[PDB]
Amino acid sequence: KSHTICRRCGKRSFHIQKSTCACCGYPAAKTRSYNWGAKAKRRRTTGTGRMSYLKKVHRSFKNGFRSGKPA
Amino acid sequence: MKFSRDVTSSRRKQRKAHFGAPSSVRRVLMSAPLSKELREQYKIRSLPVRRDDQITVIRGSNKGREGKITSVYRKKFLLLIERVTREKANGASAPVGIDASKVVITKLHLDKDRKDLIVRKGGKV
Amino acid sequence: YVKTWFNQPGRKLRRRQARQTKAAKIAPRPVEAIRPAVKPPTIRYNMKVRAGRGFTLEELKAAGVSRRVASTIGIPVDHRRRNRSEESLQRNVERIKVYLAHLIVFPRKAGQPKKG
Amino acid sequence: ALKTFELRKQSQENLAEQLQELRQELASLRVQKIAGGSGSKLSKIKTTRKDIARILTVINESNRLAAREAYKNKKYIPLDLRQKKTRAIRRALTPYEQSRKTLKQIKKERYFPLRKYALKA
Amino acid sequence: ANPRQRNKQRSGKPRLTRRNANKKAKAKIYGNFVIQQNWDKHATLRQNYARLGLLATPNYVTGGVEKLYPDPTLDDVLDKEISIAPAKTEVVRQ
Amino acid sequence: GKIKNKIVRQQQYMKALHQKNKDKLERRKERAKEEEKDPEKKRLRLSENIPATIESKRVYD
RNA sequence: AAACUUUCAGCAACGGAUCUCUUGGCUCUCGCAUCGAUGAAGAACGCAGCGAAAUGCGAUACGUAAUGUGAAUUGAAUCAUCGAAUCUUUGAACGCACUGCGCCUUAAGGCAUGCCUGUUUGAGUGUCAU
RNA sequence: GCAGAUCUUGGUGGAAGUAGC
RNA sequence: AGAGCAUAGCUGUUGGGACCCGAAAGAUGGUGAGAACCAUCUAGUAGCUGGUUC
RNA sequence: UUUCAAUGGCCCGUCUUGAAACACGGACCAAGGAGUCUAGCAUCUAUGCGAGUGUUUGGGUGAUGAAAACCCAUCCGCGAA
RNA sequence: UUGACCUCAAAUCAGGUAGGACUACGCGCUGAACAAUAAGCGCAGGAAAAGAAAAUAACCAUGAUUCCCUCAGUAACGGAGUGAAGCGGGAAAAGCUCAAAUUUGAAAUCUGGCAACAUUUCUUUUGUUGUCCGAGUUGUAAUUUCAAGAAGCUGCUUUGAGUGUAGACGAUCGGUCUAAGUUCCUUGGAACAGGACGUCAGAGAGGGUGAGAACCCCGUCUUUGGUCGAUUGGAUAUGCCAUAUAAAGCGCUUUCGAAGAGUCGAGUUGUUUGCAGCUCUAAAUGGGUGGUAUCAUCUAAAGCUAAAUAUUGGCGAGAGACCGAUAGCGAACAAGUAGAGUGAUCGAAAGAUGAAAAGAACUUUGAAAAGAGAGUUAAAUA
Ligand SMILES: [Zn+2]
Repeated sequence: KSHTICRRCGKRSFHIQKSTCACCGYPAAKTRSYNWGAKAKRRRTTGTGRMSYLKKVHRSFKNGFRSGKPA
Repeated sequence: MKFSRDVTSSRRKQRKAHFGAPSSVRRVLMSAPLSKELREQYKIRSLPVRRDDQITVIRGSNKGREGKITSVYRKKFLLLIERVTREKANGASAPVGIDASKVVITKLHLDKDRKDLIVRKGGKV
Repeated sequence: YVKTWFNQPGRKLRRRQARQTKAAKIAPRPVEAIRPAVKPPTIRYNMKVRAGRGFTLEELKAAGVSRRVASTIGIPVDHRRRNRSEESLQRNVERIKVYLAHLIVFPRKAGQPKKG
Repeated sequence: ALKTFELRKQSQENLAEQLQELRQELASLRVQKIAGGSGSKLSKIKTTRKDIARILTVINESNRLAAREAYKNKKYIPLDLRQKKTRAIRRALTPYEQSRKTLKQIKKERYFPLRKYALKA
Repeated sequence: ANPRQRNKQRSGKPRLTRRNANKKAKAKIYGNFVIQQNWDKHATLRQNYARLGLLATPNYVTGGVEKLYPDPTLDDVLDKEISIAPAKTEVVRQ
Repeated sequence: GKIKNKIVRQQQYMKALHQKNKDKLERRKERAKEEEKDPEKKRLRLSENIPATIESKRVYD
């Protein structure tokens, strides 16, 4: 078992000896990504998760991110 | 013909909108025509169906049957009417659903909201 | 790499709406500025008269319009071009003067302090 | 259930043990229901959960409004009281400093503004 | 098809529909009140300028104009003065 | 009905069908034991539960 | 003869073609401009209905408030709108390791790094004035 | 517009209730 | 004492993956531990092989 | 249509070479499956106009579907002088 | 000893900012095979970049940039191939800011703290006024940018970075307003079909409903608009203030007129004339680039800038002579899922009962799975 669970992506691709994930490059700040891996990119890009905040941003754009309360 | 480009005549999009509507939209989707007496007295052609409404079945096998609306099953676009049922194998009476457009309202379940709605659609109470 | 033109009718309509949107913002004044009349710079076309960029400072001075107010009434200024012949000077001074003959300039409000 | 509109018409420390009593009630009812309960039991679980949610909403809204009043017309306020539109929107030039002009530009627009005119055909 | 678009399809949340699609619609006039009062919201901007007695362009037009009906010396330029020009229509007179 | 996946909805049907058979079998086995213990119960069930036929449920004229 | 073999036909299996369908794809066009240290994208763990190999939500856990619509789900809502609140552990991830191990102040507040403007406290055999 | 491409996908045969476990 | 220009169809021909299919290049970027493995350039190819529908 | 009698009658496709033969491909059935699109050039034919010819880069315009149809200012391509 | 200044520091001091993600379309640094390509790396926005000539030309001259058509598959390079540009026609048009000259009869300039006063898409946002400190003379304002301009003189024409109110015209968001058969006969499980008689149409789009529905329902047309919520655009009109002892344009000159250096350029090496390294290194009617083979044109080594343009991503929308479940996205359903691999990665198959579950009660055989009598349905040859 040369790989364990990654603290960032949660996959069993964290090389124990090198302490580097082969999926996301943890603990590097920039997530691992390659343009030749188009299929790999679409498997973990924006949209494959909750987008809990991004949906809120899209919802609030129409009224202009307004605040306050109605009269 | 439609001329607004804000309304789609696509069958794919119209079927998707009807069969994926929320319950607020489904409330207006299941509307029934008022009877002639109610039509000339409330100045309204049709209204959304509500529980305890007194209706008459106009089409289908149960044509002519009267009764109150016991429940408005919005998840199936069906109406449940009192004593309009079907016998099962074990003897229990399974209620029969009738589309809201196939019934006519003969007596309204008037409340404060319905009266305001009536005068909202140009209707004298 | 192929450049298709399926948006050719769409671009025609989009530019027309920009003209109407501009005219909605500036209601009574033309959607274009007045361009001078110049001669193309070659022996093949020097007999043609086409539209220039703006009027030279010597053209504006002769017609009576200062270069600071010319832009305010829709008269472009070309500091680069010059009048090498008296014909170009006369062709474009008259163009300015005819423009000023057909121009209604609406007055603006001015602040007049009460004291001196 | 409880009405939100008359819940805001109560004192702050009154809402404290009302939340406390509601929390023990939910915990006690859950202890009752895990040993056997009817379908109505989970109905009052739903109502008491929303009632606790309504209770905590009033406490947080009242505290938030108090903080806003205490920090009114103060140069620096906590981040939770500050606006949250978009990181870029917060970094942008404000309309006041967007409209700042030099005295050279002020004189140009004071004496030679873009006139309103029309061309007769 | 995109995972973002698949994500919002699988959701039970409604889409942020906006209805702004109405072509053939021309911008309404603000600015001059006299122009707005006499403007024809159906006619094009060239047809409205011509009807109002105004010039939509002080230069040439870069195509053919619409024909709806079958119609039936430096001293004397820098020193001459042109006495304005007549107002063809009532709108220009206002 | 609720499941628009063909494989899942027939997996759910097979699960429910097996559950229905088990409870019916248990009720039948326990009914046989009590009716064996008291033959009068078997007489009551047979007399009361006569299978229906179209001749028996023919509309009245 | 019978059997077997073969052929043909009927019925029954097997199989899933054809036809018809279609809340899907694909393509074109049009409008718009909106992520993040005020913690994003992504990951994990929970919640409650479940059929999840789906969805929604975050210990206020199908969400709460407000504006509605107005009687269901299958002031109601597994509803719409949406300006207020809440939003677990993570992750650029930030007290150190990566859940332990810590520090300071009053369970809470906190405690990453670089850089910019300012504030305060110091040092210098720095240059000068007394 | 198919009979072939040691064609692609799926379905089904004889071998054969044989080799065998 | 000009006969051309434009469009359409047909046929031929030259390029584009160019009738379909069939040999490994090589290079770039990674994974695992010299060699191996993965993904894109790349429809890089077969002077040929097989097939090519009333 | 099944069968019988009399007469005849080889297994197709490819490749080979003189035709072969031979060697290749073919267990069966269904579905899918191979000269296409585009840019040039030349030929022929049709059509419009003709010493001319070509509206659609673009502008105008299109009240109901407006990516269509309709109209053409200045250039320009080819041809001819 | 103290103080001023400089320098080095420190602080859980106050106030800010950077990282990461997405990259269809920007712009950079790179870089193979075979193309200035893929891949790698860096940086952005709603567009980016470019941009107001150290530009063309040789004419009767043009006049920032960008994009389209044309030039033109031309010149040129090198026969093949590579392959522009000036002109011309269109789309859109908008211009400017500094450095370099003394405010010198007055640092006229700015950040921050504190205190009041307002203001808000907003108790969340923005400022204003006062005071103190700091920045700054090793230079912050006004003035000037070569198209000029400064300083004088001159008599013409000009002038608000203010704050209210009202109405109108626009934009956005959320409510609200809506014509006419379910009449008769026949078939059918069902009428939405057929036949008869009607009705409405600025509505005969589409969808739903037990079979082909303008009139049963949602809608569609009116709507390129009436009527209410709230937000905000530019103007108009009218008050109240207006620090004008001020600030501008155009006349005139017996007075002046600053213009960007390890840069241009020269030599030599690579990449591709550009760029870069290296050695050297300027000028003031100078310098750059062209036509002469003297003339023409431009004014670099500092900066900003909307529109026309691009857009496989994102937020929506409308379509289609497209595909119709071995097709069309890998994915019409569970789909980047199940599953495979230490991992990078790879990756499916799988749609349809009926109008309605009315999903087969009950009796009976069997250990059970199930069978058989029955029963539902218009049909279980659903
Ligand atoms: Zn990882």
